[PDB]
Amino acid sequence: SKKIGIFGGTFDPPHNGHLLMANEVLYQAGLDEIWFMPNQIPDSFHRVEMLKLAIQSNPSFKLELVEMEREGPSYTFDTVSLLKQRYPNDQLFFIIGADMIEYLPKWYKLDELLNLIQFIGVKRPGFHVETPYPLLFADVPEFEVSSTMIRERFKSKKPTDYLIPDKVKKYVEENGLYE
Amino acid sequence: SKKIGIFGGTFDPPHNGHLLMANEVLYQAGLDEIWFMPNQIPPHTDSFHRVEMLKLAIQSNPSFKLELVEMEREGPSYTFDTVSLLKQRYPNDQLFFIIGADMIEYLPKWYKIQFIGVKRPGFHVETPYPLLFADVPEFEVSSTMIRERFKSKKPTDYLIPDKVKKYVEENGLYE
Amino acid sequence: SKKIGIFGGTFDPPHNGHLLMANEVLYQAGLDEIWFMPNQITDSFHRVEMLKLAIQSNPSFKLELVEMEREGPSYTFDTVSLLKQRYPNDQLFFIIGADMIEYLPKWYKLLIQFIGVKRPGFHVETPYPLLFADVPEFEVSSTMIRERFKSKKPTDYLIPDKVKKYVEENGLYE
Amino acid sequence: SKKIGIFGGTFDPPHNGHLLMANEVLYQAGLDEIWFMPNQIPDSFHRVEMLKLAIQSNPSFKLELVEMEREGPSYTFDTVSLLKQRYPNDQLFFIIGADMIEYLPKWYKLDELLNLIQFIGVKRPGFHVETPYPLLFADVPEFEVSSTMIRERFKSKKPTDYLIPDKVKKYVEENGLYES
Repeated sequence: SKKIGIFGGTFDPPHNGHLLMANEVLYQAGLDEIWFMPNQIPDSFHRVEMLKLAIQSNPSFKLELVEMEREGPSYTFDTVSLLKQRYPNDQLFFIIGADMIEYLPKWYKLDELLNLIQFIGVKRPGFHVETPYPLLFADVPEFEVSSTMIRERFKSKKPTDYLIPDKVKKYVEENGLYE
Repeated sequence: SKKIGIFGGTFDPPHNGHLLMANEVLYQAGLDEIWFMPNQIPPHTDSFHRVEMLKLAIQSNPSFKLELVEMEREGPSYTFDTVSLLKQRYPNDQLFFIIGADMIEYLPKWYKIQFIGVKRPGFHVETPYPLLFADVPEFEVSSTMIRERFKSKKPTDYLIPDKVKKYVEENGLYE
Repeated sequence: SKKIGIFGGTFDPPHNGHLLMANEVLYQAGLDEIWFMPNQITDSFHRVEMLKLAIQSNPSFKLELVEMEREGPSYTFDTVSLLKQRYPNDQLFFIIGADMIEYLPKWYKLLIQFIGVKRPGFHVETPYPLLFADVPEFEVSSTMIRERFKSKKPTDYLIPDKVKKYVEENGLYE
Repeated sequence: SKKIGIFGGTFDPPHNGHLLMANEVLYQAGLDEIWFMPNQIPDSFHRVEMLKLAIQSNPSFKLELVEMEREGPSYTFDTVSLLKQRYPNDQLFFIIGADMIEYLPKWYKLDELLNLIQFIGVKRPGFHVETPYPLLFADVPEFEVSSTMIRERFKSKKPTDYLIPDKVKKYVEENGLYES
């Protein structure tokens, strides 16, 4: 019924590069929704709140907090397996860099995962990801912004305009984050 | 016990981007050798050809080696994947597999033997894995791009080793 | 005397790449204002309206139509000359791209100064004692955006929503 | 009679990125030769010897030392004017980054330089260049290598394999260069 694009990350904090990549994959892979799935380290409520603010304006974007759950999964196989059990009627896709598995030799563990859920490999306009694997590709325009660059900019008091949503910036300032 | 970097790929043909990445991983990760491992499709460029071009591409580098374990996974009743057969043959060595991290900012914990990520210098990557990276200078060259060049008669200089180009020519490969 | 960054362009349409580059030059080179200067040769009117919308939210950005007033019917000034003519005491900084090649030639015999823009980490050598602004890469252009509008592809996160809104209701870009 | 591509740089030292770019332009702009023109110091002996070594393998690559001459030109207009005078029957082209002039407003001093000689703008595959100016364009695969990175690698004792020609590395190490 629904084509869901699983989009993982730290989103510490979420930024324009995240929104851009998600929208491009959404359109290019003909998906219905993109689920922003924040990972967890064994703070979080701040990441959850900045994410909600970042995605608000895009009806096609959702927040998936399965990894935040008590005794929740963290390994992709487990996380994807649970989501498949919760949404058996939907078609799930997993987003990765198109080059993540380019240099790997034949590996059953990888194949098991690739057969569990349809992988979408993100790459820059043009460019070829050789190595044969079941993969849907999505060309996304390069936008060199990262959560780490953003954090240091806040710390060093450098501008963040056009790199992060205004609402995210406002939330960061009000909560004394990345000081 | 040696530190070995495993480099999978089709290598049709092998190019300077392959050589560069392998060498950077080799020194930045403090490894002893890099093993180039040509893959093969189930009959669905010929392998002996890709293997020959590889030998030529890595000749000049002593730390580079050709390994054909993916070409010998088939047993009379059981078939190993490349990773398991390698561990079988070299149980005492430290095998490092290479993971790309040049397109996305985050790397998922998709795997439950070590890994080395390769990204462009300056490119920030976050991941739950305590992973060591190798900052490889960007080199927008691929086998696909190279094949198109041979076919369309465009230059290949500085993109592929001269000996590999010579092989392609002496064997009429790539239209 | 202000420190003014001159930002030439076709801006049809203006996009987030333009705003980001301007903001970075503005701050990194410690300037007071950045002047977006549409070249003349989409009709000027629309490009001018889209530009106002694009820069509105940023106080340090200004629209300057001097390149559109270079004709005084007997003599035509080039933009640089009319600017010095109008603001002789201000410090005018022109922006030079240096993100494709390693070297920047001494092509100009140099009130007028230059600022180079390149990706962070990209090393540039030049005989010029030039200040560079490290602008994060953003692979977006006007041409690319026009094509997306024409083929009904997304433009979200690439251009300001107000610019997109203006394009749609004015039936611009087919 | 000859279509020449003027390729300026510090070439301190020359590396594979230079050779690649030059070959691509040559082919893409249908040129006959590419002239590597070392810029005047705002020593040179070593840069010149490495350049000779770097281009030896390509018959289409030539060395142009006009900026090295006593009382020689250093500004593009001056340099090009002298070269056009020395080679009146050939068609010269000047190589620059395609974005060099992308952000400049109408300027006659630039127009004058562009009419003096045909400019070629190098850029990455795809990605457009707005630029209300002549310019012939040449798409060149991105090869993230520069003379700065190389020098730092020699200093830090990092590998330079596949980044610079063997003969160049040989020259650097024989003359103990860049280990500052």
